[PDB]
Amino acid sequence: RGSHMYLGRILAVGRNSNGSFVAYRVSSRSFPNRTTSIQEERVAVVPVEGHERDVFRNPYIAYNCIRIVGDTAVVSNGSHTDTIADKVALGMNLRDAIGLSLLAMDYEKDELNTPRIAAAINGSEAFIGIVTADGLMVSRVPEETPVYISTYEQTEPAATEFKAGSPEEAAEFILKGGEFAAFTHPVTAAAAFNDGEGWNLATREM
Amino acid sequence: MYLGRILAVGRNSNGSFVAYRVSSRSFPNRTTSIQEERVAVVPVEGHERDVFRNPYIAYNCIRIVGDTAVVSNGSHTDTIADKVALGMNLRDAIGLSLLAMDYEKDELNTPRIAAAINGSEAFIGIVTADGLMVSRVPEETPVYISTYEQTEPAATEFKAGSPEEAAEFILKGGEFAAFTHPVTAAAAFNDGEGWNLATREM
Amino acid sequence: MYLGRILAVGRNSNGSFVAYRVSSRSFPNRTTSIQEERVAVVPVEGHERDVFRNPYIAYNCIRIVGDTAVVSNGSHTDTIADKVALGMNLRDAIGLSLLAMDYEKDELNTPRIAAAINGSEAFIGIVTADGLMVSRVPEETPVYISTYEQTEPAATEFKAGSPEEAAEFILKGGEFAAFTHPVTAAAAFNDGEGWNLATREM
Amino acid sequence: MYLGRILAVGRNSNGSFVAYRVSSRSFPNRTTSIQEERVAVVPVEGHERDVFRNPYIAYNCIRIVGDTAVVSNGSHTDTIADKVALGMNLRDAIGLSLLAMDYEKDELNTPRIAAAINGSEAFIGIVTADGLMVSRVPEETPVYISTYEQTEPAATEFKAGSPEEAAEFILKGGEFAAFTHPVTAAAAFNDGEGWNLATREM
Ligand SMILES: NC(=O)c1ncn([C@@H]2O[C@H](COP(=O)(O)O)[C@@H](O)[C@H]2O)c1N
Ligand SMILES: NC(=O)c1ncn([C@@H]2O[C@H](COP(=O)(O)O)[C@@H](O)[C@H]2O)c1N
Ligand SMILES: NC(=O)c1ncn([C@@H]2O[C@H](COP(=O)(O)O)[C@@H](O)[C@H]2O)c1N
Ligand SMILES: NC(=O)c1ncn([C@@H]2O[C@H](COP(=O)(O)O)[C@@H](O)[C@H]2O)c1N
Repeated sequence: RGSHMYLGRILAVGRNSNGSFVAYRVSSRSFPNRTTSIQEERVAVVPVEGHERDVFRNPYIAYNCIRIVGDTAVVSNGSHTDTIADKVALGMNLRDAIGLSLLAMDYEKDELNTPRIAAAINGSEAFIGIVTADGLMVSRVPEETPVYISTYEQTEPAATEFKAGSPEEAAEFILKGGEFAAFTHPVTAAAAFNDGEGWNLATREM
Repeated sequence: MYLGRILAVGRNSNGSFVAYRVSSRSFPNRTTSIQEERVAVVPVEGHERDVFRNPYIAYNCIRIVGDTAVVSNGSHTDTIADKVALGMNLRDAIGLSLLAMDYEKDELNTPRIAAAINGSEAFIGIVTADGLMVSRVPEETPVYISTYEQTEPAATEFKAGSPEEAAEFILKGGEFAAFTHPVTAAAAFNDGEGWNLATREM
Repeated sequence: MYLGRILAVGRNSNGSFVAYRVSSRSFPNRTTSIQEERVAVVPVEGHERDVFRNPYIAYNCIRIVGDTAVVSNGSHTDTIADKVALGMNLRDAIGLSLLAMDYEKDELNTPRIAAAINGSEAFIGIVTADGLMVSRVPEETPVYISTYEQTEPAATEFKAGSPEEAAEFILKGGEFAAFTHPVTAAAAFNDGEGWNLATREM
Repeated sequence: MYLGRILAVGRNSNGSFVAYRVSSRSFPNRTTSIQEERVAVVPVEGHERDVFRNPYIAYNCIRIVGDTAVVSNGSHTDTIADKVALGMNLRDAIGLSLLAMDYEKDELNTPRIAAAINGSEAFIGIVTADGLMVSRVPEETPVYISTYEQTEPAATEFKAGSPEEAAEFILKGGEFAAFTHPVTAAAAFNDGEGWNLATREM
């Protein structure tokens, strides 16, 4: 609880007065040598130059954290981002797409049984989910307020006043803004924002 | 106050168990029936027809497979029990079944709830129009969930030392006495020598 | 020669369709019933009781959801149609449902078969004690599958220009005339103006 | 003539096994590596970078979990093995993983194939843009499948009495000698005293 301010990987999703969004932040202790990279309609969490090797030491440190498929934004702390986005692309409602992926992928097999978390949002709805050694949960994001979840400590949706009017601001906020400023070991962050004219990506370093 | 269908699962000083209770307004003409290693919620004599009016009112609410007890408010009881029987951990068996079956397509989008318990662990789950949830039942305390209102696990001091008592308790005992429209209930208890079934009417 | 429950799906010069036929030995006291956008296989008057003896004899064999027709030999018809209704491509909808429901737990491990078809594509699938299979129906030709013997898609020249004809054909027409113990059949046809239902008795 | 990634599974007079072979044109700079109870297909020194160009070229092709051997052409090897480890029959473990993972999103929609074998049974499966298939491997004979051309189980007289021989055979032996672009292979054999791993280069 209280003295444990290290949430590990964090993601937020929802809508505010300026538009819809998904934010993601990498918090790490054992692998801080990483950054976010923007590529065609996706943001990848990858090793910074010199540490390419790391992906061979740990299979959970490199993955697309954000995938944009049509009007849908997908965010997750691992390779399941692709699993989910692909299902949405091929036609599958958000809840099931997240549910099926997490159920199959399951929690990560590391020394902490690190959970797999994810969220997806489109024009009319948004869902957030997590899978751990103790269970599986996927739930509708209340339209009334953005929420966030992490792999450690905050392993269930938590309401948050996420103020941001662009992907750059969104990424900066989950990295240093509001309640997120208190969560330790920030490394890198990324976000996708949609003010109505489409999904835009952005990244932010410390 | 009207929770609709209710189920509880967990362990107490006397043993392990699953309890189930039918609460209904539109279909109160039902009872529980014990058959080989399962308890079915069925129409009382004269209303056989009902199953043809509504496809969610008749189903096995309890299935015993080996050392595992399965309880649910619908046909997914069989979907889950079958997977356990064929080898699948409780969490996934409940998760896969609920994900596929989904909430019931009635005027209320009535959720599908379920729980399963064996010698070492127990899980409880629910699927609704707003999501899916399957979670480990804390060994420290029994829990219960319903299709309406109490749509998330809630701790309960479930005192019972037999299937008969367990069934009677979810039907009229403790906090359950306040939940309206009781119709019928059933339960499975295991004091260590195996699963036993029982039913209780109002 | 006794294939048990049979279903066909595909397109011909007159339109798209799904046909279903009940072949039975132990439960021949059944018929098809048309209700809102679905066809149910149910007991004929006097045998309502049967559904309580065997849980696999009564179920919707056909469900129409928007531009999609779904057909299957069991309750998974609803599981699949619901997923399509909520947005899920045909292949996955059939795949997920069969994977979860699994083969029927009777003395024969009777397989669960299904097919779904819409404006652009169609899929057919089956799940048995030996595996799971879901595949794209070739646009070049209609196919059919059964719970016994013909447990894999088989091409068929399915001539029919209406649901009535389609139902009659899978019941007595072509190659289907040779399959024993026909009881009842139903079908859904779409000539471009929408899905229409029909049933045919012996 | 070019089958791409290939895997075989089954039993012969000497024991049980799973073999895997990487055939490639665009990425031939790879080898197999043995680590604790698993074999990984990885880039040879100097090409570490490749994994960042294509996400489907590096993955564990073989995982041993207890008495079970798992083989696949991609990261789903871990998805399947993990489910078996946590308790899930082989058919479902392969089915669920393939259904979720789906075919690879490359310029060829490269299928995901897999197989798993333990003391009593074995299953093989594949998922492609046209469908999903998981089926019981006949005990009477070993089978193999590939991502291209041979996209359905094919019987094979797989002679081998050790992991080394098994790996060598799928790489250059029998019918496999005719399949083009061999790069590296690996295998797991169980003569009754446990699973042993081995790799073979050209
Ligand atoms: N998703 C990630 O970026 C990630 N980074 C690390 N991990 C897992 O969590 C473990 C501990 O991470 P850390 O010590 O940075 O909190 C790592 O060893 C790995 O197994 C992840 N899931
Ligand atoms: N589980 C049950 O026994 C059950 N009984 C009814 N129902 C569904 O809930 C609806 C409302 O039931 P009630 O009026 O008992 O609250 C019914 O129309 C039906 O769709 C059930 N799922
Ligand atoms: N789908 C059906 O209509 C059906 N009817 C019967 N059955 C199952 O197959 C068994 C054998 O049926 P029959 O004797 O008609 O070949 C029945 O006892 C039951 O378990 C079915 N699946
Ligand atoms: N599993 C593998 O080893 C593998 N190697 C390559 N591939 C995918 O198949 C594509 C074509 O492979 P190739 O060019 O070797 O026939 C590659 O570009 C990649 O997308 C694989 N799945």
